[PDB]
Amino acid sequence: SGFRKMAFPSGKVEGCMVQVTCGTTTLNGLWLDDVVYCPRHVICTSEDMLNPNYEDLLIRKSNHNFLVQAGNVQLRVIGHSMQNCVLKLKVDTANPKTPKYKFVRIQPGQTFSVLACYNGSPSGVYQCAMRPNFTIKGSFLNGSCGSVGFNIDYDCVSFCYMHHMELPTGVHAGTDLEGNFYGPFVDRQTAQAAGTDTTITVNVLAWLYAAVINGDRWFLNRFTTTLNDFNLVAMKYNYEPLTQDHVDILGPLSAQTGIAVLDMCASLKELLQNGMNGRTILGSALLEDEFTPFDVVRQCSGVTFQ
Amino acid sequence: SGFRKMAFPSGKVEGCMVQVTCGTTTLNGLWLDDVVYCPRHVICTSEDMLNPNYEDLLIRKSNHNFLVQAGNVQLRVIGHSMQNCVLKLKVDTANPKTPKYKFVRIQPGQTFSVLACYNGSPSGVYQCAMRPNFTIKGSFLNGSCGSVGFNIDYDCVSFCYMHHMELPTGVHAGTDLEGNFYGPFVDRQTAQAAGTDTTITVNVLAWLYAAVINGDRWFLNRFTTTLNDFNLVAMKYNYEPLTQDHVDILGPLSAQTGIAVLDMCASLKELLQNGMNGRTILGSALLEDEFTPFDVVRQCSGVTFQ
Ligand SMILES: *[C@H]1Cc2cc(C(C)C)ccc2Sc2cc(F)ccc21
Ligand SMILES: *[C@H]1Cc2cc(C(C)C)ccc2Sc2cc(F)ccc21
Repeated sequence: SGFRKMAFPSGKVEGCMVQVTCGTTTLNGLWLDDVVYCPRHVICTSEDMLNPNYEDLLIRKSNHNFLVQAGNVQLRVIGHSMQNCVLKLKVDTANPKTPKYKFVRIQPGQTFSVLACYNGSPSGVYQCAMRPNFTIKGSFLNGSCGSVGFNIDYDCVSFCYMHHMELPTGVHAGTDLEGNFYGPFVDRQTAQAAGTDTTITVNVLAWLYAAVINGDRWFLNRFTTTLNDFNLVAMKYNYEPLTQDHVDILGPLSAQTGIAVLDMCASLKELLQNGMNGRTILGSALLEDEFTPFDVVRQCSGVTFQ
Repeated sequence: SGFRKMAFPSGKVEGCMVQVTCGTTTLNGLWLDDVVYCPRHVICTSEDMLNPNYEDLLIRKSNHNFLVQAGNVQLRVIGHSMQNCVLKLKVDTANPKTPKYKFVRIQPGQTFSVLACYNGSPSGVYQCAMRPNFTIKGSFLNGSCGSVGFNIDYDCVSFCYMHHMELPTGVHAGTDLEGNFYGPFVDRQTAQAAGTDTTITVNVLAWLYAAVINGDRWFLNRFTTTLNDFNLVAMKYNYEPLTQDHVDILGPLSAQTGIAVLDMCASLKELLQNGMNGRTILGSALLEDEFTPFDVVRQCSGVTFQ
C-alpha cells in the first residue's frame, strides 16, 4: 500500500543524454541510434532569442560548429538538419545504449516523467502532466533545455516532450520529438501568456479511486450525480468537462472498488463545493490531477519494466 | 525556475537490482560486487512471519535454495550469511554494473530516493524522508521488499534503506544495508505501532526558502521571532524543535534570499497559527517537509551526477 507521485525508472533515458554546444550556448541533446535531437535555439545567443530567424542563423553553422559530447567522449557530427523546432545532428556512431523507443505526441491530461539534465548530465527525475493549456509545471533552470519527457511500456521508451522555454510566469513549454510545440508557444523571447490552467477531472477521479484503494475514504458520501449535473459544477471550478469516454476509462477502477463512476463524481462535487475542511487525501490538501487512470492501475498493481 | 519533488536518476541502482526466490517467496535483492543483499525474511512463509526464529529457519537453507536471477541470467550462490536482518548471498560473479557506492545510516529528517521494484524489475522512482518516528511513507506492494533507498553525490551511490515491512497503519519500515532497522521495528508480523509523526521543521523552512526563490512570497510577513518563542509554537503543532544547528544549516539559503532564518520562522509561525486561508505554496496546500536544505540548494543550483 501507499500511493506516491512516481516517475519511471530513468536509466534507459540517462544512457541517451549528451551535451550540445554551439558557440556560446550549451544545452542537452538526445542520442538515439546515430542522431542527436536538440532544441534549434542552441544556435542562438541570448540576444538572438528576442527575434530569431532560425533559417538565417543556421546558414552560418556547419557540422563542426556543433560540439556533441557523451560523457567524456566527443561525437563526430556528419550532418545536420532542422525539423520544425528541433535540430537533428547525424553523428558517425550509433548510441550503443539506444533502447527500444517511439516518438509520441501526447494529449493534454496525459502524464510523463522528466529527466532534468544540465551539460548532458542527469540531475533528477520527476513526474509531470501536459496541462490543458499545453504548458507543464516543471523544474528547469538555465541549461536544462533539451531535457526530455517520456513514458515506458515494458521495454520501450515513448519520448513525448523536449524542453525549450520558460514563460515569464514560470511555467514551461516545449515540443514533441518531431519539434512541434505543444500548444501555441514559439521559441522566441516574447510575450507569450498561458491560458486557463484547468484541472484534469478524469485524473482527479482516478486519484480518488487510488485513495479509496489505499485506505482514505472519508470523502465518500451518500450521493450520486449525472454527467450533465456534475459538469455544471466542473465548469464553475475550471475543471475539464467529464465525457462518456472518461467514464469508460474509469471502468476498471470502478470495478475494483465497487464505487460507480457517477457516485465518485458526487464525492468530487461535494469536495469542490465544500473543500476539504482541513483534512487530507493521500497526504495532499488539494485535489491532485497529475495521475491518470492508467497511472493508478499501474502503481496499484506493481507493473514493472524490462 | 520551478520546484518539484525530485528523485535522483535511478540508472545506477537499476543495474544492481535482482530477483531472489527462496522456496515459495520472491522479493528483490541488491547486487554489488559479488554480494547480493536482501531481507532475511525471504526464508519465511506467510505463516512463519507471525513468530519466526530466523536462525532456526536458516539452518534448513543451503546456497542452492537461494535462486538469484539478474534479468534473464541466473547467478551462482557460493555462500550465505545473515547480518542482523539482511542476508548476504555471495555469488561467483561480480556485478559488472556496480557503481561507486557506500552504505550510510541516515538520521531522521534526511531524504532519499526509492526505486520500487518487483521480481527484480524496476517499477518506479520517488522521493521519501526518514520520518522522526523512523517510518517512511512509501508505495510498496507485496513483492517490493528488498527495494532500496539511496542518495547520489556525483559518481557515488550512498545506499541508506532496504524495505522490509508494512505496518497495519500503511506506513513502511526497513533497515540500513547492514540490516539494522530504523527505529524500534522488527521483521515480525505483530502489533507494531508508530509513534507521533512529527513534522521536520528545518525542512519546512528550507521549502519556504525554495518558494521565495521560485516566486511564491505571499507568506512573508513583518515579524520576527526567537528560537525559544518559535519552539513554543512548534511543540503545539507537533513540529520538531528547531536548534541552532538547524539555523546554521539554513545559513546559505538565508544568504541567497536575504531573509534571516528567524524572520522565516516568524512566517512559518503565522502559517501554523492561521493556516493558508485556501492559498498554495509551490503547488501545495500544506507545509511540505520532505525537502532538506541541501535538497533545495541542489535543485535550485542544477547539480548533476557523473
Ligand atoms: C533552456 C534554454 C535557454 C537557451 C538560451 C540561449 C540564448 C539559446 C538561453 C537561456 C536558456 S534558459 C532556460 C530556462 C528555463 F527555465 C528552462 C530552459 C532553458
Ligand atoms: C515485502 C515482504 C513480504 C514478505 C512475505 C513472505 C512471508 C516472506 C510476504 C509478504 C510480504 S508483503 C510486503 C508488503 C508491503 F506493503 C511492502 C513490502 C512487502
